[PDB]
Amino acid sequence: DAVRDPQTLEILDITPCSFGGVSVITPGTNTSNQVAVLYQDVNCTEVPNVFQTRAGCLIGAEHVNNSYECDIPIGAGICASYQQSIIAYTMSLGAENSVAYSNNSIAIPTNFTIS
Amino acid sequence: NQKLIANQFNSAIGKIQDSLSSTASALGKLQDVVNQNAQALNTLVKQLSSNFGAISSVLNDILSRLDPPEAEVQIDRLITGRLQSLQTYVTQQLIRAAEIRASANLAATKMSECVLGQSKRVDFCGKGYHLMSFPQSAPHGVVFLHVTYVPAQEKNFTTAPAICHDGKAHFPREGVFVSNGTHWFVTQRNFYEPQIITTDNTFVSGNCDVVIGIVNNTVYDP
Amino acid sequence: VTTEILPVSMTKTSVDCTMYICGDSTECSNLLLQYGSFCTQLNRALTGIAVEQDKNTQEVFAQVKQIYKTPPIKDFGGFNFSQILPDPSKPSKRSFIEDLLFNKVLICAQKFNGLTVLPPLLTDEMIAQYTSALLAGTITSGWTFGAGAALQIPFAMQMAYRFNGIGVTQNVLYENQKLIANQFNSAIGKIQDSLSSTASALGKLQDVVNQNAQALNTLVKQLS
Amino acid sequence: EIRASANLAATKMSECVLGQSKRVDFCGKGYHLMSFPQSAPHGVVFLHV
Ligand SMILES: *[C@@H]1O[C@H](CO)[C@@H](O[C@@H]2O[C@H](CO)[C@@H](O)[C@H](O)[C@H]2NC(C)=O)[C@H](O)[C@H]1NC(C)=O
Ligand SMILES: *[C@@H]1O[C@H](CO)[C@@H](O[C@@H]2O[C@H](CO)[C@@H](O)[C@H](O)[C@H]2NC(C)=O)[C@H](O)[C@H]1NC(C)=O
Ligand SMILES: *[C@@H]1O[C@H](CO)[C@@H](O[C@@H]2O[C@H](CO)[C@@H](O)[C@H](O)[C@H]2NC(C)=O)[C@H](O)[C@H]1NC(C)=O
Ligand SMILES: *[C@@H]1O[C@H](CO)[C@@H](O[C@@H]2O[C@H](CO)[C@@H](O)[C@H](O)[C@H]2NC(C)=O)[C@H](O)[C@H]1NC(C)=O
Ligand SMILES: *[C@@H]1O[C@H](CO)[C@@H](O[C@@H]2O[C@H](CO)[C@@H](O)[C@H](O)[C@H]2NC(C)=O)[C@H](O)[C@H]1NC(C)=O
Ligand SMILES: *[C@@H]1O[C@H](CO)[C@@H](O)[C@H](O)[C@H]1NC(C)=O
Ligand SMILES: *[C@@H]1O[C@H](CO)[C@@H](O)[C@H](O)[C@H]1NC(C)=O
Ligand SMILES: *[C@@H]1O[C@H](CO)[C@@H](O)[C@H](O)[C@H]1NC(C)=O
Ligand SMILES: *[C@@H]1O[C@H](CO)[C@@H](O)[C@H](O)[C@H]1NC(C)=O
Ligand SMILES: *[C@@H]1O[C@H](CO)[C@@H](O)[C@H](O)[C@H]1NC(C)=O
Ligand SMILES: *[C@@H]1O[C@H](CO)[C@@H](O)[C@H](O)[C@H]1NC(C)=O
Repeated sequence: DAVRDPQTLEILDITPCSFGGVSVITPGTNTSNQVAVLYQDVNCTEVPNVFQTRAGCLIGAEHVNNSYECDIPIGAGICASYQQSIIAYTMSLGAENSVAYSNNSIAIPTNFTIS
Repeated sequence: NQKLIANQFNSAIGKIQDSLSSTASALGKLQDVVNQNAQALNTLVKQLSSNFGAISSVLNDILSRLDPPEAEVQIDRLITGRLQSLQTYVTQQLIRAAEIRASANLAATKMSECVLGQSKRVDFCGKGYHLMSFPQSAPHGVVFLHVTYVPAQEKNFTTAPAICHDGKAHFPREGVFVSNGTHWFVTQRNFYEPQIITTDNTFVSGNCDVVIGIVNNTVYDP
Repeated sequence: VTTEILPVSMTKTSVDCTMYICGDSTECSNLLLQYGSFCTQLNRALTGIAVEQDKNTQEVFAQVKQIYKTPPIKDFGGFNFSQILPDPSKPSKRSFIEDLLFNKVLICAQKFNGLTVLPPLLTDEMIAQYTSALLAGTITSGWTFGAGAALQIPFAMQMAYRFNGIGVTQNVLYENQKLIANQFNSAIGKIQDSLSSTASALGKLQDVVNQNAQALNTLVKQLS
Repeated sequence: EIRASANLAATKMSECVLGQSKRVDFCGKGYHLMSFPQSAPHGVVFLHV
């Protein structure tokens, strides 16, 4: 991981050239032939709608501020879906619900369903 | 509600019928098992086309060209590779079989506890309060139709842990105390059904100076 | 209060078979093709594991449909939850106890051989949100949130149901409500101190980490 | 092994957190009242009351 140069006695560090897996994000071909590509654990400055995330550099997916239920997982909280074009978003964990708690209030079902 | 319950049940069964007829992916858990084993066999068979360093993947071709002193060397390369490929297959099947065994044990447990009984284990026999279940046969598997009771329409009520009648603290025997804003009733917890509070549906223990949140009301004694 | 610790997931490693065996070598890579699909099925086996680890996490924590929240006024009949509920003063909305667990429980050298690590689908912040929702539900609706819509119920009444469940009448709770709240609050404090003090308390999770670290170090050293 | 542990953890979440268990020594030692999940590195911690 390091070498002393033979002409000038300089110490150099050696790192591998950037590499990583390449994953293709796609809706099925029944819907679209449009794809997005994830360069896993790679910087967006090393690879050559470019979104840098923890999982890697995601290219071809439009990043939006709207969360949705998870469709195609990317990793690190990011999912992608086809909605048309491919988009990337932080997945929602579900709708929020503040429970109307008080020391003297009880909810009681008045009906039921059979599921 | 017997007529309603029968209708809700019959409707829910019809929904299963349509869901299964429509959604191809519904049985993905069983199809995945089939696919994993199919891939394992296709991989095993395709390995027979590998040379593994030999002059040929075909044993007959090695033997048609070479005499034993040379053929054995080429054959040893195929044996090593084919034996290794077969060992890999078997190991994967033993691990995969263990997963299926665990699933089968779970299925057997559900059969006993969900079909041959009524479970009090939450989310074990479906999502909701388990009533009953019905097994159905499936390719290399079992499908359970879990019938559950689920609370529906909503209403808020005022409550209290106890009622102060004669200075004594009255607690509900089976349900909870509720109020509609003017009158107090006792009702079963999972279904609103208010009843007049009487000495027959409450019990008495201690006095009103200990219970936090106790309210004043009348307990009737027919 | 008893602490039970269980592994849920494993680090999602990914090993590139060709890179590992024949890193940056065309001559080696071609020889490796004589072994057929061995690399394809090894890459597949590890991929299957990685997928499973996200599934394991999802099945344990995503059991709640909605993200429930507690009210601004935490009046739970004398029962204190500040140790197990989130404290938003910091970027990660974890509880005090969770911070202790997290604080208690090389990668370049490994990575350089085609050994990458994939991030979990659910980040620590999302796991914390799920546990907060499960906890908020447990506290404000008891078990009803697990069988449908969450009912609201006073915490003391919820406890009364739980006492009935164990064969103890309701008045025992109410008559001793102050004592019970104190015993509970004290027991929680004991957990806080036990975790702060005993390093080995989370050995079950650390052991999983250690086994996987050894497996990778062994794999990498074999290249020598 | 991890899958088995995760399945156990998922079972406990449902039966110990989203309910009250009558299974002895399943949700702690004693008569189970309730439990609270806590997040942990690659795992879950249950506080069983
Ligand atoms: C409880 O809910 C059920 C539906 O799940 C109600 O039944 C429906 O009532 C409407 C009229 O408002 C009818 O048009 C539907 O056809 C009924 N459905 C079924 C399956 O019968 C029922 O009336 C509700 N009960 C109470 C007391 O509110
Ligand atoms: C609380 O419930 C009681 C009992 O049903 C209600 O009192 C009745 O009100 C009806 C009119 O809707 C009268 O015809 C009955 O004679 C009343 N019964 C009694 C015993 O007084 C009461 O109105 C409800 N309160 C609220 C706020 O809804
Ligand atoms: C419930 O009713 C009792 C009386 O039956 C109330 O008792 C009074 O409490 C006040 C405050 O300490 C005293 O000044 C009165 O002298 C008490 N009255 C009697 C007859 O002893 C009690 O406060 C009521 N509780 C609620 C919540 O309304
Ligand atoms: C709930 O418990 C927390 C501690 O877990 C209480 O906060 C502490 O209060 C004491 C004073 O009595 C301070 O010295 C500590 O530094 C506080 N600790 C923290 C983390 O803030 C809190 O007051 C209790 N809540 C209620 C309603 O009693
Ligand atoms: C039941 O046991 C509890 C302790 O677990 C008793 O509470 C303690 O009482 C002593 C006095 O003898 C106090 O000094 C302690 O501070 C109390 N501890 C707590 C947590 O409150 C309680 O008195 C006993 N009850 C009965 C009926 O014997
Ligand atoms: C040749 O190598 C020696 C190493 O001691 C170094 O001092 C010298 O400067 C080098 N000469 C050139 C032209 O690089
Ligand atoms: C897939 O394409 C076929 C046409 O070849 C169509 O009939 C079917 O409904 C499509 N399914 C989906 C989910 O798009
Ligand atoms: C990519 O490089 C930039 C510098 O141009 C740096 O600031 C950023 O943090 C790097 N991102 C990753 C994932 O390495
Ligand atoms: C999300 O909103 C912020 C402003 O709060 C903005 O700066 C950011 O660019 C937006 N991101 C996307 C993907 O729209
Ligand atoms: C109960 O009251 C709260 C307000 O505190 C309200 O938001 C909620 O919708 C009410 N629920 C029902 C069933 O009325
Ligand atoms: C119930 O909560 C209210 C605040 O919302 C408080 O004023 C009241 O005293 C509490 N009741 C009891 C019995 O503690």
